[PDB]
Formats: sequence, structure tokens, C-alpha cells
Amino acid sequence: ATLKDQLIYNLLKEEQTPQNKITVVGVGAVGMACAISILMKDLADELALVDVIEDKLKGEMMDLQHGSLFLRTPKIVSGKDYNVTANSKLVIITAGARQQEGESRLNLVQRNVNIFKFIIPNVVKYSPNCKLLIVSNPVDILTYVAWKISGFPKNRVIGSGCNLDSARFRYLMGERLGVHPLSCHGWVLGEHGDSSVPVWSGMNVAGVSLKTLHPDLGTDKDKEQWKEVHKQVVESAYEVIKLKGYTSWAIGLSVADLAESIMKNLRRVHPVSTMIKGLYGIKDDVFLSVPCILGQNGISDLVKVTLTSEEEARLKKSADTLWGIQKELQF
Amino acid sequence: ATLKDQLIYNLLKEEQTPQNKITVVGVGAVGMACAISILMKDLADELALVDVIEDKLKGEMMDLQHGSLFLRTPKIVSGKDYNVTANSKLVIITAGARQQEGESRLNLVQRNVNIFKFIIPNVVKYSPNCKLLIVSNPVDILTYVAWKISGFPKNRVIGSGCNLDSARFRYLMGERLGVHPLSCHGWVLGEHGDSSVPVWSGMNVAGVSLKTLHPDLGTDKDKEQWKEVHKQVVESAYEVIKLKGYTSWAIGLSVADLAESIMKNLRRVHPVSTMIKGLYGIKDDVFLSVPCILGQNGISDLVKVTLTSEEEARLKKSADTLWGIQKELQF
Amino acid sequence: ATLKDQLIYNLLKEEQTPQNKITVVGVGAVGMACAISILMKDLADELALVDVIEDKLKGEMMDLQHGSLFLRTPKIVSGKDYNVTANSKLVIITAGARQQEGESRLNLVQRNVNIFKFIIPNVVKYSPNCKLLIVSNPVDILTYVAWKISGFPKNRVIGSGCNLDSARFRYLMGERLGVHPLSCHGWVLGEHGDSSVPVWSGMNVAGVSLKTLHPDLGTDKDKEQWKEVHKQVVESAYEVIKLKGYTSWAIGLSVADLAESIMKNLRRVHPVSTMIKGLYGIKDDVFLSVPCILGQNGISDLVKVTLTSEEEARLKKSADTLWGIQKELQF
Amino acid sequence: ATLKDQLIYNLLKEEQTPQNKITVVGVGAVGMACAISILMKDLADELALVDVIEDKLKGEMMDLQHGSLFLRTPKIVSGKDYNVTANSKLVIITAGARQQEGESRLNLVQRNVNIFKFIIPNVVKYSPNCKLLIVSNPVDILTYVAWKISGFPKNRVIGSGCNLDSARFRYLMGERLGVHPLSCHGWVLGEHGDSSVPVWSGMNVAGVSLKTLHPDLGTDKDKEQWKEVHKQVVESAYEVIKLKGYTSWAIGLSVADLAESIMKNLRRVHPVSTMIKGLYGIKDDVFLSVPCILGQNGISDLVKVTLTSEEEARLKKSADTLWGIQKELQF
Ligand SMILES: C[C@H](Cc1ccc2c(c1)OCO2)[C@@H](C)Cc1ccc2c(c1)OCO2
Repeated sequence: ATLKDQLIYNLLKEEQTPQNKITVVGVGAVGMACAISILMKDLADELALVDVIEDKLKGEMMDLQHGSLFLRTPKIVSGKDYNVTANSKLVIITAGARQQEGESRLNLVQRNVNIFKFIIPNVVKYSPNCKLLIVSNPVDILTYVAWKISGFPKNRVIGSGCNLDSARFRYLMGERLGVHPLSCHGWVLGEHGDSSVPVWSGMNVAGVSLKTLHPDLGTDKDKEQWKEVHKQVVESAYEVIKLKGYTSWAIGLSVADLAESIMKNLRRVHPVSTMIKGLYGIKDDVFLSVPCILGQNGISDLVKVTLTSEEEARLKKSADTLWGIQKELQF
Repeated sequence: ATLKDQLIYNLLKEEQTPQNKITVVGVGAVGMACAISILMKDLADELALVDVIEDKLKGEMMDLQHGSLFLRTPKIVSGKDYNVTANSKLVIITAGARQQEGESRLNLVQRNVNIFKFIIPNVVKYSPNCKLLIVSNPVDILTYVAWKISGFPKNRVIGSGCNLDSARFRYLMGERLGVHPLSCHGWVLGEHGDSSVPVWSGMNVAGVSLKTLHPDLGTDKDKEQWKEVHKQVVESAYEVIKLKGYTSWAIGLSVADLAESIMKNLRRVHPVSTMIKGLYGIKDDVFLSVPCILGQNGISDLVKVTLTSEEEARLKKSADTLWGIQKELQF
Repeated sequence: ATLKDQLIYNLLKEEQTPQNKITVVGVGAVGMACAISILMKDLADELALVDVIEDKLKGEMMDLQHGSLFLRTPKIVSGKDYNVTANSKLVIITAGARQQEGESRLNLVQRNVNIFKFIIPNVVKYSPNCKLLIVSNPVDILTYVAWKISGFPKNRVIGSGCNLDSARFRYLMGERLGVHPLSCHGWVLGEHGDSSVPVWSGMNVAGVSLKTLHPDLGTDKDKEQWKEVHKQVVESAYEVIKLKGYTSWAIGLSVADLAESIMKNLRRVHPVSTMIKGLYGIKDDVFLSVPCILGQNGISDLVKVTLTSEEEARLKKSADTLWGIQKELQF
Repeated sequence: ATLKDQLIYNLLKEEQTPQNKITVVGVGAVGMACAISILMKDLADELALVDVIEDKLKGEMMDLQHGSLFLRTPKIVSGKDYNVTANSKLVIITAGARQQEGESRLNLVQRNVNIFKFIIPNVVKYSPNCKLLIVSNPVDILTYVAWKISGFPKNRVIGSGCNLDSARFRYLMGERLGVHPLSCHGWVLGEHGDSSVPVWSGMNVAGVSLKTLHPDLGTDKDKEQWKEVHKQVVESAYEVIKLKGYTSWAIGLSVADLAESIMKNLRRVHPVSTMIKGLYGIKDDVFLSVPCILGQNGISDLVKVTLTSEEEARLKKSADTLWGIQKELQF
């Protein structure tokens, strides 16, 4: 008899179906930063990685496995076949196309559509009850594409949206005020990028509205120039790409924060992109980031934030530009 | 409409089924210690508590709920009705009967058999697929009892066994050598109590056998009297009960550790009590403590420790004594 | 040639002094709840416990010690004698006298003063640079006493205040809303107890104020009853005491949350009692709960909440009550 | 008066010297893996990054700072100037020279001495009491270089050595036995690289020696060929480099596990590289991996493993080769 059998007596062997599996699609810097964050928060009893480049996929999987002694996620698997993703609670997408020189906004989205047209049906094939977390940019439009292709209900298709932008907001706010970002509250909503909206009314510390104590806040007369905080938020990623070539660590922690709320059914309020037909005068099928309650079933509730008219108009305007592209795609 | 409806648009309605639910039965000091450690290790999306004294149970649940801001377990429930325990992956049994002056050990067990005849079927009714972790004393016999009455397979009924005794042993080993318990290694096996067996052959640091270095180890010729380390293990709860009147914190911590291995499917080895007919000449249906691989199916494998003649004899003697009593029970 | 020395080669022997030491004064249910919560959050490399009953004290230290294997705090000590508290970064005081029948508020406070004339000087003797977290009740008066007897600067003397009161408020707020407490924001300030102040202006989810959305909120015209959420907060401990005899877990969790901000220099904002002479017209040396910024030097900063004139009145009445009793205390 | 002063009243302004600071030198993949794991395990209240490429340096620090909201390390600083390093408890060196096509061993080491002639004296300038953890390869020689240049006592210069080799060994062991690596015990010792020594005699589960059960274990007669497990350990990095370009995640988790033992003073045992002249019959100033007790003083103690005559001779010959390189280095 073999050493294993001499040492161990087996009671029963037939086993499986992981109870808390997460898949990351795409193992670029963003995907791997999500992977390492998820692993170190103990969110999953199985992590699956899939990407098109087979060697790097196997490489990144082997590197993670070599660190199992220091982890509590007993099964890490990889492959380009999406069969490795079967029975995932959460599937995080982070894959797609980078912008070519002088390319239209449209048609870039379309190349990305053509990618999701392979990724998304394979995901649904193997985890039909999963929740989908779209991180690939342009995240608002691509979350729509994944919803259209998957046929999932609107609550189980989530985009990372302004979740990291709001994190950055609060970091920069805490730097001005000398307070930890956990105690600086403030929301960046809407379309992810140049045209996000900073909701100055809700910017507080300990419930003290900063707009009340400083009514010029977020305007032009603002001698303290508080609108620069929101400018710094939308320039953040480019500032970091300029310096290290790409962002990864911050997006990876906010995705894990979002994974936490989903996998542990916390019902925490996050600014993520969800379908907001029926709200703020939006009548098209578009996703924008509003504060959502995330949990075991994705987005089960929305917070109806009171916007000004200038805020309300800026949202309807991004809604229109997104549908303008989205109506011009084809699937 | 309400303030809720005004602030919150709702997408879904409350289909749930918890996916990582734990129940502790018995809210004495042991149970509450298990509860608070499970809560602080983030092992469950729902904790249910059950006992017969309604007052204490509602207050303990309310006390925990007031801490929810600092926890990652968003639903804590309690009730004397076991319907609150529906859909538990793990049920931890701490309730029982305390031995009276001059009550024989048989009859003590039988009072517990009569209590378990109420708890175990109610647990099975609402969680037919759970793992059962029996913490109530005398643990080896009461694990037999919860097995018998539930009709679960052997892999899904576990007793605390010598888990905490082994932890205690490594603590004492650590203090003697000036190393942390995590890097001190030794196993206490068999019947939990005065007759447990210390496997002197397994005691080591960094794979350096202490018995080989110091052959006298564990005998009476031992100048360093290492046999009193096992004397301390089996007298610890007694000395701690002299001082504060009960033990709680170290049993809670050791139980939470087993729960982590089960809930996360780690396949770590722990000395817990499992039915060991077939090993070491034992031919009756007796539970003793032996190193068991723990995962999402409970005990999937066990380690066949090489024991000396003397060591094997004490296991045979405990199995006889245990069957001696189990033979006279009445289900 | 012992076993240890045959096994282990020593490089140097001297050179300890704990780097992140915490003391808990008092080992009643509250203090032990703090101890286990602090131990499970890994905030300390040394934990010291002191009380007058040597029995329970030694037995609580031994119970915590037995679980070392499951912990990351390598030294746990205890003693009647304060020299075991030497070199604490943080000393948490839970000890006190409890009101007997017939006894008046003053006299009970005087008894507490007399106990603090032994405890406080002995903390200072051995950890002169520590921060003092004062949990004993009435917490506002006794934070003053600790401040007066120690001569510590006011940043280094802190009362747990309405920390757990705000945490309760957010639990109940989250129940009414279907949202996790981490996402329901709201502050209870002032005197800890019946006279506490629920600052309705700051109540919000995602920065949407509930008062602005539903202006009857808090007042008596309020159809939805929100004023009762606060008096539920005020009767919480009473409802739990009536049921289980005392409260332990929730206060232990909130105190550990304060410790984490202090030990880790987070500069998170907490509603704790500090000396507020010079704000809101309060002119006497009196401690009430405001949002304080908390870190390695204690209360470094303090938020100035905008209060309505009735709210201002309440803090004035409370501060007047408190000086009424403190000017009668005998140090 | 600013918004900040309207919102916050300052009590105390000068505040500093950090109390749990860790520096990582080098912000390539290894160093950044260490940084994210350290941040992810709440080991430091300040983290400093140092490297010579200022752009990448600032970019990685900014990326991590943008996730502040998800972390518990309030201060992340960076600079090419080592003054940002001041008052570190622990300094992790990952920087070095990349090998060149057709460059000998003594040559590549010499260019690494040229680099350490700048790094080490600067570290020692600003943290003269720190612990030095060398991760740069060849780790055993470069740990010797760092010790010669620094003038530190041997307890405070630690090479990462075989720590990850043992972790990989225990993963491969667990993959064969169906047991988690935590419950699998191995020890790879000596010189990091092709010539390390797997101590077959220590390999066990639950104290059951594998070589005693299966005595051909590790040898050429082994019908199960367990020597192939060391072979996979020794060429695991070659395999990952060929697939993904470099190795990062697993070395980051293993360096963090070393950091947790030093910063929390655990006195866990780790196979790290230490100065061994005087032991295993070695006569020269060379560093070899050996099991060391790690705590706040660095290596306070080390374990004397009993080694066969073959194993001792493999260490002596590794030691002869290392001294042969080292005795020709130019400082
Ligand atoms: C006998 C143990 C056996 C054991 C089996 C199973 C277990 C267990 C311990 O703990 C948890 O599950 C020894 C040989 C080896 C060892 C290993 C790892 C170490 C160490 C020393 O120092 C620090 O990290």
C-alpha cells in the first residue's frame, strides 16, 4: 500500500460543488489586483481565472497557488475554457479592448461588444445564477452590453461605475480635512469619466453638511476651489497611468469591497452602475452610477438621491450620449 | 408614502435562503463564547441562537445585534422554536445536563440522551444537510448519541474531542520552550478527560522529534517531568473552574477554529472525536479523538497515527468503558 | 544539558518592552468583553488585566491564555498589582461601584471617585504616557475624575461616551430602512444616558438627509415615529439588563473599535466624551460627547456640529447638571 | 477662516514619530507584492516606498493611496531620498541588479554590492534600530553583504532564504496527500536555490513521521519518488518565470508572513537565512537558512535540526561555495 493510504483512511470521496466560488475573467493587472484582494479578504472557497493568453494564465495561477500556505482559499483554478467557471456566485469581467489611435467612441464599444459576445454567453452557460460585475471600460456602456447579451435581470448585472471614483473623492476630502476617508462622506454619481457628478449637498463629516457651512462649495466663487477635488478624481487614473503605465491596486481593493457586500449579503450602499430607466427623467435603457444596496442577489434597492436641476440635467445629458452609442451598436 | 419608499426604490422582493448560516444551541458561557468568536471571524452570513430559557436568549441576541456595526454578519436570530435554525450548514450543540452529587455517569448520559432526543430531531428537521458539532460533555459519548438519534452519516457528526486539550498542550509546550504555540507541535488523542493519551512521539519543533532528542520524555525517569504537561492539560479546566467558576473563552476560540475549517473547506487536520470502530482493535460503536481532515463535508478523512502498545491499550480501555455505558442507554 | 538548550540556540536574551500594550482594568463581563474583542482584532502584542478579586482575575487570564494558539497576541498577564500594566499605550478602565438602593447619584459618584483615587494614580505611575479610555458609568463625570486625578492633557483622557449609543442608533436606523448599519449615518451626542441628543440634521443614507426629505422627522407631528428610535436607544441597555442581567458584547465591540482608531492612528471620527468647555456656551470643566478625531495621541481634534437652539439648550442643561455634581465631589 | 476651521477644532498639533513603520526598498513586482500583502494584513501604521525610478515610485504610491478607504494603514509615503524611511521598525530590501547575458556569479553579486553600498548605509542612517529583511537574490550572499555593510548584530539581519521554498514544499506535499498545507510539515533548509536540502526526517502530518512509515522516502529507491517534490520546489520559480515573466504573489505573501512575526513578536519559527558560523561544522561567515524564532528583536533564537551525515555535508559544501564568492567581493 502507498504512503498516502498508509497515513490516511478515507471516509467518503464523492464531493463538491463549491459553495462560494468567484471567477475573474482577464488576468491583466486589474484582474490580478482583484484576485489578490479577494483572496486576502477570504471571500471565496474557489477562485477561477480565465483569459485568452494561456501561458500567462497558467503562470498567474501557479504563483497564487504557491502562496496557499498563507491563504484560506483552498482551490485556485484557471483555463481559457469557461468550463473552469462553473457554479460561480460572482463573475468579475475586467477584460476587453484598449483604445486605438483616433478611434470613435462608437466602434471602440463595438469591438468590445464583439468580445463580450463570446465571454458573456460562456459565463451564463456555466453559472446561470451568478451575479455579473463589469469592470471593463467604458463601464456604463459595457454593463448595458453584458445585460443585453446575458438576459439576466437588472439586479444581477452590476458595473463598477463610480465606486472607485467615490473612494478617491473621500481620500482627497480626508487629505484636505486631515480626517480618515472612512469618516469623510461624499458621493460621485452618474457616468464614469469626465462627466461624473459630485453631489456637493451630501458632502459631510459626522452629519455636518459642508455645503451648509460653506455655501460657495463646488462653485466658481469658492475661494477654496473645492471643485478641484472632483477634477482630481476624474484625472486620477490618467495621473497614475502617466507615472506607472496603468492603475491596478486601487481598483483591485474597491472591487473586493464590492465582492464582500455581495458574497456576505451585507446590504451596504455603493455607487455602482445600474439600469436607471424610470428615474431622473431618463427614458432610455442606460446604466449610470447611483447608490445601490448590494447583497446576495446583486442590486436589490436604489437610493433616490435628491439632485438639483443642474445635477439632474447633467445626468439626462450623459444618458442621451450613452443611448446614442448604444442604439448604434449591433449584437 | 413612507420615508423608506421616498428614499429607496426597490427592485426585488425577499427571497433569501441564507448561504453560510450557523446555529449555536445553548447560550451559556460556552455557547456565547462560540457565538462571539464565530462572529468575529466572519464565518457566517446568519447566526441563529437556540436555548430553552427565553429571557437570557432574547437578551444575548439583542446584545449581539447592538454590535452589528462592528460585525460582518448581517442577520442574528434567536428563538426556542428550531424553525429559526432552518438552512444551517453547521450546528454547534452546547446544551446539556450537569452531573449532580452522587449521580452515576450512566443516568447522567441518559438525561442527556433524553435532552438530545428533543434537540437532534428538531435540528435534522430544519437542516437535514448540516454538519453537527457536539460540544456538550461528556463529549465522546454525546457524539455517539447525536449520531444515533440523527441518522446522519459518520462524516457529518463531529465532537469537540481533544481539540482544546491539544491546543492547551501546545500552549504549555510553548511556555516551556519559549516558542509560540503555532510552532510547537503535539497531539492529545483518545477520550476527552482524565484518560486522553499524549502522543509523545509526535511532539516536535520544526520536525525535530523531542522524544528522539530526550528519550526519557514522558516517562517517570524524566528529569524534566514532561509528563506533568499532560497532567496540566487534563487538570486545566478544573483549575480554571476553581478560579472563575467555569471555562469559556478558550473553548469558544477552539470551536470557531473548527468552524472555520468546515465553513471554508480548508481540509486542515484537528483532533476531534469521530467513530473509530476498526482502528486499534476497537470493535464497538465508540467515538474517540483522532486527527481528522475537516472540510465542507465534515470529516472526509482521518490520520492513522502510529501508537505504541501502551498507547493503543489506553484507547482500547476507553472504548470498552464508553461502550460499557452506551450499551445501557435508551433511545 | 536540558531539552530546550539541546533543541534551541539563543542569540541574545535581553531587550523586550512591549510595543503595543493594552491594559483592561476590571474583569467583569464588560472588561472581559473588551479583552476578547481586542484580542480577536489583533491590536496588541501584550494584554494586561487588573482587578481586586484575585480568583476571577487569575482564572480569566488563564482561560484567555489557553486559546493562545488561535490568537496573535503573544503575552497575556494579570495581577492585583498595577506593575503588570507597565508601559501600556492604552489603559481601558471598566471598574467601578454599582448603585445600591437608597443611594443617591452623588455618593455613588463619590464612591466611584474614591475607587479612582486608587486606580488612576497607579495607571499613571506605570504608564505615564498612556491614553486613558474611561468606560465606567456615569461615564461623563468619571472621565472628568480621571482627567482631574491624572493631570493628563485633555487629548489623552477619553470617555466611551455615546459611542455605543450612536452604534445602537444606526442599528435601529438600519432596521427601519433595510440597510446595513455601516450605511446608515446618524449621531447621538451629549450626556450619555436619558439626556442624550439625537442630532436629526445629520441623519442620512448616502448623503440624502432624512430631515430635509421628511421635515416632521424627530418632532411630535411625525407620523412615522422617528423620535422613538432614540428613546429605544436610551432604554436599550435597560431592556437587555432586564433580560440577561447585564450588557457585555456590544460595549466590548464598540470599545475595541475605539482602541483600533487609537492604536492604529486612523483619525476616524467617534462620538466620545471629551472636555468641551468653551463651546456651546458651556463654561465649566465638563465632559460631553462630540464627534472626535481619534488616533495615537488620543483626541487630537474635534468636530463642531451645527446644533439647533433646542439642541444647544439640552447640552447646556446637561453640562449644568454635571457641574452641579462635580463641584460637590471630594478629591 | 477656512472651511476646515469652521468644521474642526484643533486640540494638539504636533503628534508624530510613527510607532509601527515598515519600509519596502524597490517597487518592482516583488516589492509591490510585499507592499500590498503587508497593507492587507494591518501590520503597519506607516508604509514607506523607496526606489530610484521616481516616476514609477510616485505612481505606485498614488495607486495605493487611492485605496486608503479600504485599508487600515493611514500613511503611505515615498521618495528616492531615504529620509522618508526614518524610524522604521522593519526594512525590506527587494532591489538589486538584473543579471546580464554571460555574466558570472561573482560579478552579478559585485554589481549588487555596488548597489547595497548605497542602500544599506542610507537605511541605517534613518532607522538605526531597524530589522533588515533581505529578499534580493542571491539572498544568502546579499544578506551577508547587508550585514557586513550595516554593522548590525546578526539577530537583526534576516534573509528571506528558504521561507517560500518550504511554503511551496508544503503545498506540493498537500497536493499529494489531499491535506491543506497548514497541516503539512516539511522544512527546506540551507542555501536558497538548486542546492537546498529537504529534511525528509521532519516531514509529517499530525506528528506521524513520513520517513518512519515509508523509509525509502526521499532516496533513489523511493517507488513514489518523493525527491521529485524537492525538484519541483527548486524549479518552481523557473517554471513561473517562463509562463508569466516573473514571480511576485507568492513571495509577497511569504514576506508578509515574516513581517507579521517580527512586528507582532510572535516567536513563530521560520526557515530564514541567518549567520551560521559555529553551527553544523561551519567555519566561515556565511548565511544559510535554518529554523529561526522570529520576533521584535529579529532572530532571538534558532533551532538546531538533527541532520544526517549527507545533509550536514550538503550544507558545508554550500557554505564553501558561498564563502568562495564572498571572500573576493570588493567593498
Ligand atoms: C508535528 C507538527 C505536526 C502538525 C500536524 C498538523 C497540524 C499542525 C501540526 O498544526 C495544524 O495542523 C510539525 C512536525 C512541523 C512544523 C510545521 C509548521 C510550522 C512549524 C513546525 O513551525 C511553524 O510552522
